[PDB]
Amino acid sequence: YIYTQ
Amino acid sequence: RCHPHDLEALRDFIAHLEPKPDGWINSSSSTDCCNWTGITCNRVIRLELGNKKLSGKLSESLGKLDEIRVLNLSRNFIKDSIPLSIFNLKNLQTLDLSSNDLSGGIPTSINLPALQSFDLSSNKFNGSLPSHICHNSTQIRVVKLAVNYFAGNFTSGFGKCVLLEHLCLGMNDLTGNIPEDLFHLKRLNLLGIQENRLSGSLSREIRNLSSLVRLDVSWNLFSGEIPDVFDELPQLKFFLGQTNGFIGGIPKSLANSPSLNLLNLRNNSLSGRLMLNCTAMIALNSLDLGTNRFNGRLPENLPDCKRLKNVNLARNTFHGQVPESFKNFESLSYFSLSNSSLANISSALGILQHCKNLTTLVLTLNFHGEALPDDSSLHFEKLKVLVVANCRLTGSMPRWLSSSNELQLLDLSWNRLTGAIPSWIGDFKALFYLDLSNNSFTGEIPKSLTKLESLTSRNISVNEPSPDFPFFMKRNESARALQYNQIFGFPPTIELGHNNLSGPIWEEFGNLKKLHVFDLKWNALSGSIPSSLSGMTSLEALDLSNNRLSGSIPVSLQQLSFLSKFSVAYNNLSGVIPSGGQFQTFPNSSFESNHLCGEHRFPCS
Amino acid sequence: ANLEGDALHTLRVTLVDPNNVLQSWDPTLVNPCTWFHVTCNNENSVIRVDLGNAELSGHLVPELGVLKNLQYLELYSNNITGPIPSNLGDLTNLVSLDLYLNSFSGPIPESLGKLSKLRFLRLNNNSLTGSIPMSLTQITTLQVLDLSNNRLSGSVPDNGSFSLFTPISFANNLDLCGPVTSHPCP
Ligand SMILES: *[C@@H]1O[C@H](CO)[C@@H](O[C@@H]2O[C@H](CO)[C@@H](O)[C@H](O)[C@H]2NC(C)=O)[C@H](O)[C@H]1NC(C)=O
Ligand SMILES: *[C@@H]1O[C@H](CO)[C@@H](O)[C@H](O)[C@H]1NC(C)=O
Ligand SMILES: *[C@@H]1O[C@H](CO)[C@@H](O)[C@H](O)[C@H]1NC(C)=O
Ligand SMILES: *[C@@H]1O[C@H](CO)[C@@H](O)[C@H](O)[C@H]1NC(C)=O
Ligand SMILES: *[C@@H]1O[C@H](CO)[C@@H](O)[C@H](O)[C@H]1NC(C)=O
Ligand SMILES: *[C@@H]1O[C@H](CO)[C@@H](O)[C@H](O)[C@H]1NC(C)=O
Ligand SMILES: *[C@@H]1O[C@H](CO)[C@@H](O)[C@H](O)[C@H]1NC(C)=O
Ligand SMILES: *[C@@H]1O[C@H](CO)[C@@H](O)[C@H](O)[C@H]1NC(C)=O
Ligand SMILES: *[C@@H]1O[C@H](CO)[C@@H](O)[C@H](O)[C@H]1NC(C)=O
Ligand SMILES: *[C@@H]1O[C@H](CO)[C@@H](O)[C@H](O)[C@H]1NC(C)=O
Repeated sequence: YIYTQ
Repeated sequence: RCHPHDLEALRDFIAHLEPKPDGWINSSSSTDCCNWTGITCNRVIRLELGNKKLSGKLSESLGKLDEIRVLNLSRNFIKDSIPLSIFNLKNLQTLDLSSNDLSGGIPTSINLPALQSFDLSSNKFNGSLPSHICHNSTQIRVVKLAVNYFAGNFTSGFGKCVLLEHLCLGMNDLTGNIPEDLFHLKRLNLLGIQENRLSGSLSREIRNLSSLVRLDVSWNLFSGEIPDVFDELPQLKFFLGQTNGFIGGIPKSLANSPSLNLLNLRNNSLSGRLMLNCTAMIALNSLDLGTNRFNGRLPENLPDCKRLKNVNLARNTFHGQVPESFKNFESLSYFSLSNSSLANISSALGILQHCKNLTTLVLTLNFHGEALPDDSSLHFEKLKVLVVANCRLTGSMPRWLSSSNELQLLDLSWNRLTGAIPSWIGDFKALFYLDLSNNSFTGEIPKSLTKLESLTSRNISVNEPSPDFPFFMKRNESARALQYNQIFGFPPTIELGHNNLSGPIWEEFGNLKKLHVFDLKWNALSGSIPSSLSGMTSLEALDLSNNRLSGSIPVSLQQLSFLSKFSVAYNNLSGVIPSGGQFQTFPNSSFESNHLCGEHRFPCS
Repeated sequence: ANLEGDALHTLRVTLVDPNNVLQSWDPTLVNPCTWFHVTCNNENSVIRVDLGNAELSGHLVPELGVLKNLQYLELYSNNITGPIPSNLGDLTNLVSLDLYLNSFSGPIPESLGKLSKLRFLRLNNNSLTGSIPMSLTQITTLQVLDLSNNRLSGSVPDNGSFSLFTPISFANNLDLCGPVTSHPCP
């Protein structure tokens, strides 16, 4: 899954 | 006809370098040096052969060009050392040897009185920093040592370059704190010291560098509070300090800087309430405070920052609902709030839709357990990138998304969505990355997927979005996360794995010439694997494992020469495992639990 | 894998890429793990380069030997020329070397006998000359071997793991000799 940080 | 002394120096110089340019083929038997590629006379005063695939070593005769003012040899393949005479040209004012494979170190004596620009970036230079170059080179405005192997202390010295404007020491191995003398540099407008191992507090004396426009301190080991010195930096436009151990809040003066365009303090230890005087910060367009311990509700006044275009607050410890005021975020283009304990996706979506410039939205790991809004009222006209993954969202494919015609990338994976994948999913002309994996979709796979314009014709053209934040991707919770800075960096992907789907794999999937990853594992698909899948020439990953498929593996799949990932394990297939081409590089696991016969692996009766 | 990323970027600059297969090979990244046609493992070390039938030309580079964990090298069906870099013999973890259907020249490096974990060596339809390295026999794990359609020469080994191979694998060479071949050895 793609995430952001 | 050039001077016989320069004519000779040029010949030794090129004798150690291949290939000769345009240009220099007749160098052995010509005196016409002034018209050879790169040379410029008035006596040779410039020598510029950047980006000419030059290979070999810097000749010692380079220091014999006494009238040279410019020496440019950037972007080539020059190994070994820099000859000592090059450090004594009395007229050399610009030296550019960046992007080669130069090694060794810099002499302790240098005498370049005319020098204005010194660039040794992107080489393998070793040892102590050429600080002493300021002794004889009093006119020096630019120092660039970035991307080398300089280790040891960030030593004193550069404070003697009274006129210095650009100082770049990035990506080396420097330790210690910023040396006190550096704060004398009244005219410094760039200071890059990022990607070292610098430590300690960041001194208040930075307020002395009153000419700074760009200050990059990122990726070091700094600590303590961000110094409250931003009223003394009226020209500052870019502060970058991500991946340090900074603490405390945003200082009032940073929070009030009218010049700042970009602020990036991501991956630090900042805390307390997050306040920014958006009335004062009239130039702010990019803000990245992700992975910090700021808390409270999301700030209500951010949309009062009328230029704020890039906002990243991911992985803080905010909570609650997207403030009602975000309706007026007129400038917002990229908005990422992954993993932030946000609530009410019905309200967040209903508000963010007002931001008419919104093109990328990342809400991963939020809204845990809620229901995706079905309301067809919602309109996101400019939406290009929508990642709302791992939220355990219930419901079905949101009909409203259908009118985001510019959609390029969609990730709704790791939710609890149901129903069928609607057919409009195939009408997105710019869609190239689709992940709906790990939900509970049912029914057939829609045939429109096979007709996805950006997957069939290799000439469909659209503008990629440019958020300042990067995107991360992990296949599974354990897997090392992958960084992607560019949206078009993502492989063209159709991911429908781990659902509850049935029907055939349409033959027409052979149309998708430029698909890279095709993942349908863990569904309930049936029928035969079409021979026409050989039509997907750009395939890198093809996982069909864990279905109900029957028949043989089409022997045409051998034509798939980029195919590195492949599984059809746990189906009902029978016949011979195809050999050679790409297939003998696939593990035993790729064919297990079938009625498949091999030759070296999986014998038969 | 910033060093491994560097080795592969030299290989891209030296290779000629009309179709832009290597277009995503971006060296400002801390590793080549998100580069198309390149597979990294659970520690972000490169294990596969899958560039077969990719309309590549140019020539290979010694740098390829930096990829300490490389297990599959698939560069078949291209127009790659020059010699086979003998660093390749350092790529000990290699299980597959597939450089068939190219125009490689010169000899088969003797350092290939150091590839102890190798199973597939397919170097056919190239322009190789010289003898067949008797190191090659030392490889216990060799299964598939295609040296045909070259310009090789000498007595072909039949000890060690070469006891398993037959005329199709050595066919069409300039002057090969032995039982496995059309001519007997002088
Ligand atoms: C955020 O900051 C942490 C802490 O500096 C980074 O973690 C370090 O990463 C380096 C190189 O990857 C390792 O050698 C260190 O051991 C890590 N330090 C610690 C204490 O874990 C991390 O990579 C940063 N993350 C991002 C995405 O910027
Ligand atoms: C040197 O030449 C390169 C490539 O031709 C160019 O991009 C660069 O600006 C030059 N360097 C300087 C310091 O002028
Ligand atoms: C400056 O020039 C002198 C000789 O003119 C040289 O000896 C000295 O080392 C130079 N300065 C530095 C610190 O390199
Ligand atoms: C915020 O900024 C405006 C304009 O600079 C100023 O007039 C106002 O009083 C400031 N408020 C605070 C609390 O910083
Ligand atoms: C999400 O944030 C939580 C809370 O700090 C943290 O444990 C987790 O590692 C984060 N995961 C991602 C993918 O950002
Ligand atoms: C979500 O937010 C809206 C508006 O703030 C509110 O009317 C609605 O009841 C909320 N839903 C829930 C269940 O909290
Ligand atoms: C699917 O998503 C859930 C979280 O919502 C996770 O626990 C589970 O491991 C995922 N399944 C797979 C196999 O990816
Ligand atoms: C598939 O869907 C059915 C109905 O929702 C469910 O009972 C089953 O557990 C799901 N299985 C898989 C393999 O995802
Ligand atoms: C794959 O199969 C062959 C023959 O059955 C065997 O020699 C080899 O060890 C197997 N690989 C694994 C992962 O055990
Ligand atoms: C390989 O080489 C031979 C002889 O030069 C040629 O006849 C044959 O067609 C080639 N095979 C392939 C697969 O191109």
